[PDB]
Amino acid sequence: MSTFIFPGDSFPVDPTTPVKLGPGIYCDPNTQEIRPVNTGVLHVSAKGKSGVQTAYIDYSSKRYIPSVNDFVIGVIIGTFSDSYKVSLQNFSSSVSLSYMAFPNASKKNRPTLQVGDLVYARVCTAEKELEAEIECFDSTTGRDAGFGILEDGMIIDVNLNFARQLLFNNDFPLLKVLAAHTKFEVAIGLNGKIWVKCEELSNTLACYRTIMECCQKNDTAAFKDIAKRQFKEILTV
Amino acid sequence: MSVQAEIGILDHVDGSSEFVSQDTKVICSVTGPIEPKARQELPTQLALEIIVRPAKGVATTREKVLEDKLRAVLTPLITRHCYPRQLCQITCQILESGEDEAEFSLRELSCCINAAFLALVDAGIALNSMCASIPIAIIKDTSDIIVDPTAEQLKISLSVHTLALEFVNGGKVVKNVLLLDSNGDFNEDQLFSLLELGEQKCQELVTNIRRIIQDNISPRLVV
Amino acid sequence: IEIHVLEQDGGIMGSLINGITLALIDAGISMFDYISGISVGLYDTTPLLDTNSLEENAMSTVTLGVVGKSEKLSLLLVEDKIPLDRLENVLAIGIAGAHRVRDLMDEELRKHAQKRVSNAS
Amino acid sequence: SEVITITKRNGAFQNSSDSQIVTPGELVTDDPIWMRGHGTYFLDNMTYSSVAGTVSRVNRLLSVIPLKGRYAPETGDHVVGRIAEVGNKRWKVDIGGKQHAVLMLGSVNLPGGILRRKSESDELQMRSFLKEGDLLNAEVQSLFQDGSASLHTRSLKYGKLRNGMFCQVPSSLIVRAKNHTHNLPGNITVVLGVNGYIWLRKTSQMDLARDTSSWQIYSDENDPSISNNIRQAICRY
Amino acid sequence: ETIEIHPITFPPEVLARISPELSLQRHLSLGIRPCLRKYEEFRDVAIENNTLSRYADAGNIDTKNNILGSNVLKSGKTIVITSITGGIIEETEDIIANYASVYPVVEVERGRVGACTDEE
Amino acid sequence: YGIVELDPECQLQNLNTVLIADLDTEAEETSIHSTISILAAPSGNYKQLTLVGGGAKITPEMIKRSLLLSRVRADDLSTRFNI
Amino acid sequence: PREEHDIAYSKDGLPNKVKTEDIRIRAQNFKSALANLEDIIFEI
Amino acid sequence: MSANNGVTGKLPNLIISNVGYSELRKPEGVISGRKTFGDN
Amino acid sequence: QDRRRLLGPAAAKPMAFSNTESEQELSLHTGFIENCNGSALVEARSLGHQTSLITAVYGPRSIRGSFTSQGTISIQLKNGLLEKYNTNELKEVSSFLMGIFNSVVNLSRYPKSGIDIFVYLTYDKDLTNSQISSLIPHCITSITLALADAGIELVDMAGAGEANGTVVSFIKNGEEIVGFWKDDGDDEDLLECLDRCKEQYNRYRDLMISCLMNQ
Amino acid sequence: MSLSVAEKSYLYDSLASTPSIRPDGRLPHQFRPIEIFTDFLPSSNGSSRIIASDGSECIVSIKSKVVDHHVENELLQVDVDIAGQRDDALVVETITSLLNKVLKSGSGVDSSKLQLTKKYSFKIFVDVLVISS
Amino acid sequence: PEIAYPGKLICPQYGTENKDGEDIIFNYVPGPGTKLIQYEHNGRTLEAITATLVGTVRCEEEKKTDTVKNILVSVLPGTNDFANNLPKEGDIVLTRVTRLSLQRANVEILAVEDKPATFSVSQASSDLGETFRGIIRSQDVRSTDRDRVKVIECFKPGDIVRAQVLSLGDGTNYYLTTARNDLGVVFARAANGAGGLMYATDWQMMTSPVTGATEKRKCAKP
Amino acid sequence: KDIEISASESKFILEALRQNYRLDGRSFDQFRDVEITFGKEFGDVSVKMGNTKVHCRISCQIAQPYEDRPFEGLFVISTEISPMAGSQFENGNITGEDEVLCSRIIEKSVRRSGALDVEGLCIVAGSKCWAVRADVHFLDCDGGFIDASCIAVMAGLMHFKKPDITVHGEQIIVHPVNEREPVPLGILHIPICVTFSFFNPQDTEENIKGETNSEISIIDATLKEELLRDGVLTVTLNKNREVVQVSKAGGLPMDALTLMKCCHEAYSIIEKITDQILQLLKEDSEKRNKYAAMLTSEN
Repeated sequence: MSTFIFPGDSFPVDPTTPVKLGPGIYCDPNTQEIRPVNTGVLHVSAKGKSGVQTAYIDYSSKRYIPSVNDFVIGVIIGTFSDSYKVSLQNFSSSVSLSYMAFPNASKKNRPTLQVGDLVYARVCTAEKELEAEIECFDSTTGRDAGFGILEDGMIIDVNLNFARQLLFNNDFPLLKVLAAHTKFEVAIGLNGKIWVKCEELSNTLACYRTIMECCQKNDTAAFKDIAKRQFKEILTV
Repeated sequence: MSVQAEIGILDHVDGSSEFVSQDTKVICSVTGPIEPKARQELPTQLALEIIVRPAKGVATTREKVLEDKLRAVLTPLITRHCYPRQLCQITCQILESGEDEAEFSLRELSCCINAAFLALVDAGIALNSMCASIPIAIIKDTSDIIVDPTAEQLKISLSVHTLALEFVNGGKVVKNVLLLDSNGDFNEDQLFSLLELGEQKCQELVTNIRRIIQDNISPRLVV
Repeated sequence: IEIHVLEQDGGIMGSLINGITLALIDAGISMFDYISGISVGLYDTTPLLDTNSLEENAMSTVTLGVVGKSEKLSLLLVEDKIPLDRLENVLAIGIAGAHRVRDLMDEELRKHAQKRVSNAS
Repeated sequence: SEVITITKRNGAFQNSSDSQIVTPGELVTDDPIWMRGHGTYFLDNMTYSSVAGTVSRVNRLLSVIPLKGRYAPETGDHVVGRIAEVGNKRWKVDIGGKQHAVLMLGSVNLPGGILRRKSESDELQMRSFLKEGDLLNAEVQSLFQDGSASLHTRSLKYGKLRNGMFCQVPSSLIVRAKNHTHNLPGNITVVLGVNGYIWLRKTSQMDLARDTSSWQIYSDENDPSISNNIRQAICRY
Repeated sequence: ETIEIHPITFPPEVLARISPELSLQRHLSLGIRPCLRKYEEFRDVAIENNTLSRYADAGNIDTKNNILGSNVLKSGKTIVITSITGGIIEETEDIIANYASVYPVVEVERGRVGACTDEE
Repeated sequence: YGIVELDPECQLQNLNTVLIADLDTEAEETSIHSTISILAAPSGNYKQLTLVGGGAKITPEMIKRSLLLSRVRADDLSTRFNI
Repeated sequence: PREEHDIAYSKDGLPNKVKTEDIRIRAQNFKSALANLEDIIFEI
Repeated sequence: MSANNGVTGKLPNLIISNVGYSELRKPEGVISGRKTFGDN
Repeated sequence: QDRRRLLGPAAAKPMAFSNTESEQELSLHTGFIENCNGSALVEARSLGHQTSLITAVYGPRSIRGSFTSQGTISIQLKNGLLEKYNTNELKEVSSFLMGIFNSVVNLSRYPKSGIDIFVYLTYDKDLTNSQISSLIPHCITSITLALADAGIELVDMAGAGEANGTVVSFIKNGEEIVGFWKDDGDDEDLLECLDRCKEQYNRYRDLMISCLMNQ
Repeated sequence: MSLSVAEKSYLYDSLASTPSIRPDGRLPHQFRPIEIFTDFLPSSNGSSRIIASDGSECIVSIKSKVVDHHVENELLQVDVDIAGQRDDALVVETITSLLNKVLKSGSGVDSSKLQLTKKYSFKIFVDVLVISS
Repeated sequence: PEIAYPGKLICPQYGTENKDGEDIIFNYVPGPGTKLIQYEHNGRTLEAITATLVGTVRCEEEKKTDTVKNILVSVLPGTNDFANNLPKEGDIVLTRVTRLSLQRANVEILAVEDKPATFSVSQASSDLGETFRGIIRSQDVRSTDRDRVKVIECFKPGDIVRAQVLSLGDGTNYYLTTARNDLGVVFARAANGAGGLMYATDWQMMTSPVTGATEKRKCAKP
Repeated sequence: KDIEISASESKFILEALRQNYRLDGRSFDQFRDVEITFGKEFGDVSVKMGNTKVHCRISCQIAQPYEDRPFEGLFVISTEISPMAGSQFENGNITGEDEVLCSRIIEKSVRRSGALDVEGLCIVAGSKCWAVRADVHFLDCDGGFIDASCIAVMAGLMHFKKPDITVHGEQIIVHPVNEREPVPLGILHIPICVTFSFFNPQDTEENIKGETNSEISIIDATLKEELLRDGVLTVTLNKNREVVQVSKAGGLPMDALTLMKCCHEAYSIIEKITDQILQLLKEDSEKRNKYAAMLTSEN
């Protein structure tokens, strides 16, 4: 009972509407027609938005597609000069990051990071067809040094739609119960990466095992006891 | 309609599906888009490489053609311009025969398409339409036509047939044919009759399928 | 590392490793330690240091890749079928052999090593 | 009055100043006061050699000099390079040592000298001045973080060879002195590399200039006037 | 703005190397094929049979030859030669189990050295 | 056999959906995507048929047309070299 | 080195060998309307 | 910012194209990605 | 066995059978392969022995390896249908092939460019009731015609002539020799082995230039 | 090897002297000094070990075998290995195929001396391992 | 000397006329299709201009202005060949875009023009990866604003560029440029083949007629 | 095709072992739980240990034996990896090292060990025998493949049956399947392999000349666990307490006294799991026969 869809369905909305395209829909470069090309549920942006609406399909994936203004977590894999080699997901294509795209931008000053580090960065510029690029410090940071290299911590992989709910959603119950036990850090990566550092590795394993289990079960209401049990499983000791 | 399917049953792989029709168990796997090799890229469209493992024996020529006709069918299913300079490796496993591999390859070709279609839905890649395949045989002695035969009926079958169709507008409009695998003896006249059930049946198949997808994935979806 | 197996006499696995330990020192490559190798066989109850291929096809054998003077192992490989209970004793055999291996490697290098500088200088 | 040395020996695979001579795996001492350098590794006291070589005790520094190994490159040395490869504005060239030296694009004597200044069209002519396998005089500048070092030709005296023949030796027997170009009766000249590479050629005027045109520094030409009495005297040396 | 954008046109041999597709679309405009044919103009087929079998000469079948019945085929710009041998194993209505076949091996000499190509 | 669909843009003066057979000529083999291959013995018989439809639609009639074009091209070759 | 030929069938289906002279004129028709009509494209 | 200029100072349809999911959340990137959790 | 091909069931076996100065002649043809840029066709028939073979050119192909000053030749000999010469027997000839053309081809005209030569020992009769040595000179001729068809810079129509298990390749109308091959024969028959080879070379090169200049 | 062009002239100069000059200056018909060892693989019918002046290095082994000399034509087989190379390479196979021709069974080989009986004889194996060249 | 087989010996290095009593020397100059070959015959040496190819003799001359006479010998085909017209330094070569790097651009060589239009397309099959490929580096696209270079704003895969040879480079690829106002992009389809044909709006811009869509390409001067 | 993990994540697990923790929730010396389920065919089984999934298949057919052992039948195991089970892998690399590290084990675990009587494949000596086949498929990796393929093959042998035979010289009478029953096979001993997984928390020298043994060894490395391990060791045993194979091929150096102390713990593990197979083989065949009781009374 939702505006569920298939690639190859009838597109619902009239053609004469000024509409910002969301993802999941594709316009024909050959015959100018526009069709839903992915699986799942449409969510129509409601009216009043400057007279311009927007369609997007909820689709499920784990394999992250690099897109702009997106916070992801990356791994330093090579020192291609002027411009880092960095990966975002195993077996995927590597990403290029400037050595200068950094909050104290200084071209005589070459920074310090080494092969194998975890850094927080936002996709700055990425064509669909070109070597994609990211930034830690951005102009859209507005001189904010809010991204950066990480310390040790721990990183866990989830699927993407879950990670949206980690970012986009306050109704997402996860951050509540976790704060209800210990105090810690969290970095959110739209590449399905979740980087956490606690005061303790002990609680980090408690942080580890919940997020593996919860995202597996994917039942946000049930996550009250399931989270708290792993503490007892750590407090088994 | 003793068919049944599973979605999302592997772990480290992008798209996974178990397709189970009446006798044959086949699982397909989809990994993509991922890093392509040197000899494999295309500057414009999406490169595809397809592996089918049999249940028995190893990969030989008998496997090779069932692969390659399946290469032809997926290529318009995929919105291939969306992923330039990329690669999606897709892999199929035959687990159960359900048909004499020495004498036939019919059901598997119907099965693997119906298998790989669903792991792409798990994979969530930009696609174009909806699809279905069925095996159809015509009996040598009775001279009648059965949709979805069995292997003993294949022994008395005169001609074996696989139809792949492209389904749109609620999966209702036959947008195009994908594959018609006419094998065995046949004429003019049987053939338009040979479509005319599979004109219905594959839609009747997809009519089941449209339900199944949403049932498996809307709880995987969030509200 | 290039290998040329010329004449084969059984005990073939530990034969190799002892040749390796020469060759790395033969250029003087950076390393930690000697590494010794030897196949030791088992006729029914009795250990056999330094079997041959006739004995190898005759009974059960184990080869040990032994490191230096220690009791730590590099290589451990068992093909044949072995009753469990001997094995601790069996492992306790080969060390004294293996220590006498890297023993005999050492001086033999050293008497070469003396032959250099005494006639270099 | 012969052709070949054929002397026979059948029935055999083969015919068959005091200082510390130490082995790998061997303890030197465990006096903590000693410092630990090359050929040495350790665990907090245990001074452990790693090669076949000699104990060198320098005044508090203990280190192990081996006897066997490749040529060790050091700065300011006068050696001979064989051209391995051409890079971006780089060249690769064998020392005989562990790795290639590198050689910057502007690291070389230009024909016409410094009045010929820089040009980006010069990288379109890397193969013009240099190509593979060729032999030259080179001056060891400085190193990298590993121990790989680079070269240059800061003189007229350094440059691409001609007018003779190459030979090569082990690097050990070449003794160090304050001089390396040597001129020998027979009107000829040895160019002893340190690394084990040896070039002979006929004494030039620039060689004669050492003890009392410029456009020919990438030529494959020789002096056309080469007597056999030159040539046969080469072979005796 | 209504603009006379002058295009750039080429020799046709330039075009096909560049665009296989549009040069085809040039031929479809006149309704022809880039093999210079009209829609349904079909290639000639020329054979010689039985030339490379030893059973060519019915009069004098030669000695060391091992070929059963041979075929030459040229059609268009592709020459293909078919050769038949046979072997024997010691053996110990219209249904498929009555029915056997042969064992063929194709090679396409398409310039590429290497292993067995996937087209073959 | 090959069936293509046509651009209005590509015309030079001296929908629209054309059947071509006897396919050759790399540009053709690149660009034809809905195709038909048929076996047939000359009395109306058919050993196999092979449809890969990846470009155009397929009419019921291009089928019959190719069938009409099948029994010609085969039967001539049966009679051409009379072996 | 047999020169290739092309054939045709009429509505009978009887073999019609291609005249060699036609396709050259076709090619000269093909060269003609190509290079001349592709000079200026007057468009919106 | 003073260091630079102080020397000068003392002297056939309605298509609007694709967008990321970044723009599908309404505060538009003021969402701080890096959160520590404060004392409780 | 080989999982890449159709070789039948293993226990079968092929079929078995048991017993119950002359002229050479050519028919030389070019321009018949559209994959290549150089093709050549050779018929040969001599006294018990009829032979046909194909020489194929691909060039100049790019080299993914590195820089060279000049061109590089690659030559393949492959069995056709009936006659099966040995594998190591093949490449020895391929070695002997390349030496001659390295006194033929202006490689200096072709930097960083490759030469691909495919030779198909397609079909041979030997009805006669060093068996590869009888087919050497015809290869060089078959290559030269195809290499003229790709139009590559060649110094000379070089050819080889045969005299009884002996192969000698010439240039300059025989006034120099570019390629020498000898099997068993006599001793010091060399001077007659000059002659009969030379005149076949004097025959063959005229047959070759007729095949092209008259076309 | 890869050598330099300026040498290559001088090397082509000096050796093409009319009083011809080698780079080591031997007489034009000389060979170079070598070393020849055999009889050292006592599992073999014969062994061999030879040493070049440039340090090129090979060993050829001799194993025999009794065979029916009627059911087999080649009574003598050569098989070669070069270190550092594939089986598929050129210089391998030509040299390999060469020495078979050099040791054809009645060309310079006296297979009567190999003959055991009226029915049997000796299959021999020229088995070659080149360390370096 | 009219028609030539490879190996047709043609003329010596030098020749002589007498144009009106004063002696004039010919200088036969070797060109493409030629090679001077020395010939001893019955004792005495002789250099000769040699036909090395198939076709026609052509003897020409031109002196550089910016009693002997130089004569260039030139050898041709005559009544489909590209190894004749291998790319040299500085040539104008039509290529198809293979892959776009942030560093650089990679194309494959397809067609070489000629001087006083006359062309030579390569007859090779790129689907083998056969053909010669080259590289355009991104700073070599143009000279105007040669530093802050945005590579995507001039090129996409599969597109046609009138580009000039810089030099040989390696054996693997080429050094290539477009750095002129007459050079650059020739033709492509929209969205890399996913749409119709596109026309250069300016020398500096490109649109498409039916669509109403434009893209930035470093187009050639038309 | 390269797995990339941060060195920060590398220290993390290495710390967890230093405080005696591991990420899965098992003990160090604890093994996963095994799900064995058969398909309808004989020699058909699906075997599953949490994340790692495998499938294998047993078959047989008629062939002649070799000249080598003209007495005995023919048998071999295929273990061709498909990149389905993880994107690391080539399309069927039979020449990769880890593949060989999967290969030679199962080669020695079955073929050279001889759990199966090959002489009981001799139908007629030298004329016609059996060609028994074992195709191993991987589905999804969390490691333990070489232990999983150890089990799933030996699972498959105890579920396959071969049909009925009658000999008259050449008149070799393979009977219909459903009149004359298929006949199971003869297993001499049941081998079970064990992966051991090794972790130096220290440098090299404290393993080398640090006399204090300080090296952690666990069972059944998970995927992330497996990528950092320092030595590789597998032992195999039976119910009759004999050791089938041992393979430590290098890696980390390792005390001998540990290894015996390791291999004893293998014994109690493998025995319980072995009998769990033994009941389920019976119980499924009981379920086959109870459904055979639910068939003949039905028919």
